Amino acid sequence: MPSTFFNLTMAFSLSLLGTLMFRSHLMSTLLCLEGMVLSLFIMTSVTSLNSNSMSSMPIPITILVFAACEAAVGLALLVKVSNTYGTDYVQNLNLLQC
Amino acid sequence: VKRFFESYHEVPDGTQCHRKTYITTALGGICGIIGSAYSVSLNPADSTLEAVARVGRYTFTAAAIGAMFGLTTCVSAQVREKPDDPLNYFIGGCAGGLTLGARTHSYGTAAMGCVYMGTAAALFKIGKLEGWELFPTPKV
Amino acid sequence: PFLDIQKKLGISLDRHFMFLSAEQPYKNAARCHAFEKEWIECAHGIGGTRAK
Amino acid sequence: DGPEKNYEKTLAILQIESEKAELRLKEQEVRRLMRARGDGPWYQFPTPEKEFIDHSPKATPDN
Amino acid sequence: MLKIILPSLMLLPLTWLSSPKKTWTNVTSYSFLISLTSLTLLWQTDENYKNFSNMFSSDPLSTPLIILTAWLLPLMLMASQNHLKKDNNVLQKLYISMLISLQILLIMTFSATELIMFYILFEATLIPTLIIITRWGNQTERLNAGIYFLFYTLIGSIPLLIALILIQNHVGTLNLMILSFTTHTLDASWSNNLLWLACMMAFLIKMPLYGVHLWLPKAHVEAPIAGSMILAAILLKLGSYGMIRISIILDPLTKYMAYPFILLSLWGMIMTSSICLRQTDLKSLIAYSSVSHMALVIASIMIQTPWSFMGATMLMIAHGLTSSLLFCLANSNYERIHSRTMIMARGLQMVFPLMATWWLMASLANLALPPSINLMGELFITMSLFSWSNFTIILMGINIIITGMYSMYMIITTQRGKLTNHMINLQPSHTRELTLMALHMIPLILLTTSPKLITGLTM
Amino acid sequence: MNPITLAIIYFTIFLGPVITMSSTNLMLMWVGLEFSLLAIIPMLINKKNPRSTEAATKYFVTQATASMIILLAIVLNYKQLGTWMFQQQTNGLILNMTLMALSMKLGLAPFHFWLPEVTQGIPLHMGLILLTWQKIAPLSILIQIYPLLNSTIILMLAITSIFMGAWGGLNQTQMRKIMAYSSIAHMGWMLAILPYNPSLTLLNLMIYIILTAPMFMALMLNNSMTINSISLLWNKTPAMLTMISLMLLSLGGLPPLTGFLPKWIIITELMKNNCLIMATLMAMMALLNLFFYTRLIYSTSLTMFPTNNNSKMMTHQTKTKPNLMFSTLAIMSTMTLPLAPQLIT
Amino acid sequence: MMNGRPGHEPLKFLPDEARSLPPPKLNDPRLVYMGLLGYCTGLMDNMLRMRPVMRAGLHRQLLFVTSFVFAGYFYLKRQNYLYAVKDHDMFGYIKLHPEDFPEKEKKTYAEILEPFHPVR
Amino acid sequence: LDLIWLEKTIPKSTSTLHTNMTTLTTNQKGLIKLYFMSFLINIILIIILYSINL
Amino acid sequence: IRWTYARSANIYPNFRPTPKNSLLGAVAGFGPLIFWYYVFKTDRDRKERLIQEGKLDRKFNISY
Ligand SMILES: CCCCCCCCCCCCCCCCCC(=O)OC[C@H](COP(=O)([O-])OCC[N+](C)(C)C)OC(=O)CCCCCCCCCCCCCCCCC
Ligand SMILES: CCCCCCCCCCCCCCCCCC(=O)OC[C@H](COP(=O)(O)OCCN)OC(=O)CCCCCCCCCCCCCCCCC
Repeated sequence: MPSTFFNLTMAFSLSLLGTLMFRSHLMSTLLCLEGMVLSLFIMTSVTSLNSNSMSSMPIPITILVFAACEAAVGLALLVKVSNTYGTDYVQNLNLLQC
Repeated sequence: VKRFFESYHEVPDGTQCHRKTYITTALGGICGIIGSAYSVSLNPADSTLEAVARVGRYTFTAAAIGAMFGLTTCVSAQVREKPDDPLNYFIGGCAGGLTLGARTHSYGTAAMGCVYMGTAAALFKIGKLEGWELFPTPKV
Repeated sequence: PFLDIQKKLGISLDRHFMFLSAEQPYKNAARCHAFEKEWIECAHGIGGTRAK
Repeated sequence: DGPEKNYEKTLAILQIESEKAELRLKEQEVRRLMRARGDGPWYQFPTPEKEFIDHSPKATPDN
Repeated sequence: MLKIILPSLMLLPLTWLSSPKKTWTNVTSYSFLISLTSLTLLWQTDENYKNFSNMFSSDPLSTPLIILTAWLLPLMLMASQNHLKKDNNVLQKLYISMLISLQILLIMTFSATELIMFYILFEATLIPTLIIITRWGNQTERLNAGIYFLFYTLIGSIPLLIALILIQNHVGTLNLMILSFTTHTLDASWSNNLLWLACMMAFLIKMPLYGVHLWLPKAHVEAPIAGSMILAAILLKLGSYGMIRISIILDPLTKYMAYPFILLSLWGMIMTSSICLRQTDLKSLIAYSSVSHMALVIASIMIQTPWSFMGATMLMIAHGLTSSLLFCLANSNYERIHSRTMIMARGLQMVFPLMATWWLMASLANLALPPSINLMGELFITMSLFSWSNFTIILMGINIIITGMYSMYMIITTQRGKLTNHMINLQPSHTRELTLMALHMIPLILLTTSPKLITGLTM
Repeated sequence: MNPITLAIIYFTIFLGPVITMSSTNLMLMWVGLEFSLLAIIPMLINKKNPRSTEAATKYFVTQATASMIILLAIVLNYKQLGTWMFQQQTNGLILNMTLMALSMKLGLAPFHFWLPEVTQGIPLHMGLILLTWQKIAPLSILIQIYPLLNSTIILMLAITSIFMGAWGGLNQTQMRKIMAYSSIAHMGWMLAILPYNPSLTLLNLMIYIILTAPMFMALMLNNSMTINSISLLWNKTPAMLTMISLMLLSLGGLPPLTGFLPKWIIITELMKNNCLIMATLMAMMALLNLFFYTRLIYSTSLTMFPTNNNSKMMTHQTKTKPNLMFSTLAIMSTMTLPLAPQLIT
Repeated sequence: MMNGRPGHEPLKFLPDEARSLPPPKLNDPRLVYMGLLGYCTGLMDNMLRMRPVMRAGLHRQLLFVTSFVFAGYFYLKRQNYLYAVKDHDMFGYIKLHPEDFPEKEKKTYAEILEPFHPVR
Repeated sequence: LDLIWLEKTIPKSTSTLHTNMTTLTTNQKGLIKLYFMSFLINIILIIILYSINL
Repeated sequence: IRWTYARSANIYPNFRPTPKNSLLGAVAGFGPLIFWYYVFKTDRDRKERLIQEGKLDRKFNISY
């Protein structure tokens, strides 16, 4: 369990670093966001199952539901960007600088 | 790097001048790396060649700032035989300011650097003499 | 918490599953239930600094 | 009115200000000591409540 | 002090509820009554200080400043009556309200027993001077002048606030008399040196010290007449009062931290007197004369002789009165000719004989004619400075020589000589402005007759 | 939007920070944070323009990254301590990541690069909603854990927040960007006073909110997006320039306005805790903030900028727009300084 | 800093021990200023809505003054209770820890030697 | 002195310095990619200060 | 009007720093200050020393 939890935290760190280093695809950014979400789900579930915390096993269900609604909101925003610009390229999102 | 930074302070000023210059040069180099990373990330270059050229220019400039500051401060302290005095740090900060003005190629920037960095170095020397806490833990 | 509506009205919206030694379904004790109970029984009423 | 009125008014003002000065110094000392070692009413950082701990007999006897 | 603060406070509803054809009359008459009421602080039949309450008090130094402010307010309304005659009623009442706010907050500032309350009222007085200069100034440089004045003063005043809070934490109450009684000596360390500089530079900016005096000439030039009065006659003396109040808890290291500021003051009054010689603007020339006089006040306060403190006090009051009179005469000429050029109006002795007489007495008070309180201040400052060091008399002599030269150069090029006959728009005189000169000059004569009122704390 | 979804969206916007403040669980404070974020996003994309879409996208990705970092800290604390609250012995790394992500949510520097852009391109009332309401919940989470945080990291974040906010507000012309860097500087002040006295943090937050509300109401009176647009306010609504000047001077912290009280008591407490250099630098950057405020005052009130010809017709028309609680917040944000012992605790 | 004290009723405005405090005089400068602030608020609202400043909305000005005085009175009661309980906890801690707060024997101006710094 | 060098020394020098700093610090290109790279640098820096402070 | 503007407001827009005026400003703003500093410092040190060993006589000097 400590080795696998360390691997899960490094997976979250890699997904976070991928989120922070943008590429041309906002879809890829959202996919990195759900890489973080999935890593959070596995760490929470393994922690609850290891600690036998039956009172807190609803917490993975709540993080899944809340993050899924948040990503639905983000997908709607990406749909709006793709509609206004043809593509989802993040460098098209830059006219609020001035 | 911790024992390095408080190994600057383990020796009185005017003694181990080469070591003090090396530590202040390293501190200037780290500050230049941080500033260059911020510069190339906030304002991206047209290509990676001039990007790393800008990183090297900023790092060398700030390393020269640290080298001139440490050398001037330690030499002044040893040639005027009184280490616990903020004027050595004022002269060292002014020498660093002239170094910055020479790197920028502007005597106005030299005067800015001299006055401001000398004032900052003098206040830092006063703080290290008589116990100024820059980031104090809450007490009251 | 920052605001104490739950403590003012006496309700427990989320205070009953704070830790492992809390209420559990069908009395299934979590791991280190006794140790956490001992820690809470020690730390209660003396504040965070004296608890540490 | 006279000089004695201003004299004794000044005495009362000085007494009030000196009492305020020593009270402010003492409350600085009180806050510093209590934050350093919280043992009185102030700076009582929270702690999980014992009332939400199950004490009933459970399925596992080793608890 | 409340019996002076409250009716000055109630001047504002009188201003905003008076008829537009009665506002100036009512406010001027009632502010004259405010000055008459404020004259009761001179009832000092004992060595004890008039401690009215736990918050307000009167002092042999604070009393002349309060009486001076209460006296200048109706004079301020009189000078502001003319250039607002083509102006809206709401803006007129607003300007009167701004002047009344100056007068109220300055009385509270001088009468405050607490230095933190003194600081709050310090830049609480800074705000309406900014508003007056920026809104009712004439030229396009009024905005820049307001920026310069405000930011010199605030960059000065921030380390004063830090020094005040440090002193409060170290001692406990920051009450003026408690500090004066339980004053503790300083260890002459670097922290105490920087603390001394922090609590000195705010009042040194407000004085202004030489080198940092650049906000004053442009603010005085682009300011209206009431702004020029309030600056040159109250605010510099407010910085003076600040140094006098704060210098008691700064022993012993002021005896060597006084060194650069004394030299700056002496050489700077020489420098500014030379600028007065070679100055082409009348308001600028009077402003630099004010800088030189306040430099004399710096030299006296920093050498910290009791005779020097007295000379600073009498020079405060005398220079405030004579500088207000000089700015009034300059503003009368400016409202005549719509110009500020020093050399453009020359032969005004012919057309305006009584105004040229007022010019002559104002300049004679400026150049320290005996037995006026002006010369008493400069002579006692001279005596204390020579006691401090015998070679100060050379700088004092050069300053006095150039002072006489710029005052007589003022008189010669503004009154004497041939008349510029092309200025056919020269109205003879207003009874209002002649009354303004008379009300400026008579208290100078009365304080010359009795100089014991403005001697100050030391004697 | 029809009133059904208007009521639902406003109720969830209200409910998010309420759950965060009322909740004693890290999980519930988290879920309140995304109630606030998710409920406010349609309100940003309400206008349906490319600038609003840009602001909504940047705001979403910033808050999503910060919320995932917050949940990382919560899960790591849950593993390390077996509970759902940073009690006393959670890891300093976990606490620093929590402070990192809450500072990212707040928009204080060096995480401030999105706040002026998100504030731009959205309507003024949404700028007010963001810059006032969206900060109480991260401040609530920060206040709940004050003795555990790292004073060095907080002091660095705060001083650079005031530096970048002062420099930005000095730089631009746009009213929304000006208010955003003003928010960054004020959050720097609140963050700096956070580890020593959270009561003064709450006092500064309430003072900033009651100063930000009448700014935004006055901007919404004429939709003045620009320094010039608020500069011709004398022809549009001359009965407001006095309060504009007073409230901007209060935002600058000039006495005797009540906006001097938060900076004053914060400096006083910081000097009680002996961080004199930090307090001096904060006060000088506050002077820079006051400089751009004074330039704005010069533009809108003390001078009279030239006007247009259709402003005659706009003065011909009447208006019932300005609401009743504008004057109450204006007076409470200008003339409350003698009630300072009552305002502080 | 005072939230964790014993006997702290959560989210209680004016607890029963606050009833031991004397109430405000109801004509004191704080409440008089609160009424003046309410009157100024009413006048400012009238001028902003472009009504007569004093001759319009008398019911509105009266409601403003009354609400300001009411809220100021109850907030002043709460603040007085808070300052009183702060002083009470102060003096209780001082009494409970006398070894940390010693009454120092302070001498007169006959055994202490302050240095003299001549001004000359 | 007055019209050249004291102006060049205190106020215009302070104004020029702050103008240069505000231009350099808010010459932002407006790209969320650069902003998130900056955020990553901030994260790395704060981890470094935590590691050296302990 | 042109003469007043040239003498007053045109100076700083039309000023450029050269080594000659830099040296002139430095000497005219400092050299008198250090000169009078040394003069007053030497006089005050001599007077203070003369008082400390008492060689200076203040026969009737009471109003200093
Ligand atoms: C208008 C003038 C502007 C320039 C001069 C400004 C004032 C210069 C002198 C004071 C230092 C700076 C202000 C500090 C205020 C508090 C002083 C104090 O309490 O000192 C004792 C304290 C020391 O406190 P202490 O006395 O407790 O010391 C500890 C002693 N033991 C341990 C024995 C108990 O000094 C300081 O803390 C000073 C640190 C200042 C660092 C920050 C300086 C920033 C820059 C300031 C100027 C900025 C504006 C001008 C820029 C250029 C414009 C052209
Ligand atoms: C002998 C004693 C020597 C020691 C004492 C020296 C200090 C004396 C007191 C300081 C006086 C400073 C005066 C500053 C204001 C004057 C400059 C000015 O007015 O600049 C205006 C300019 C903007 O002009 P603008 O209006 O946009 O356009 C022109 C016309 N439209 O403005 C700009 O371009 C930018 C202006 C920025 C704001 C300036 C005021 C605040 C300065 C804060 C300084 C903080 C210092 C510490 C910083 C941290 C440490 C490095």
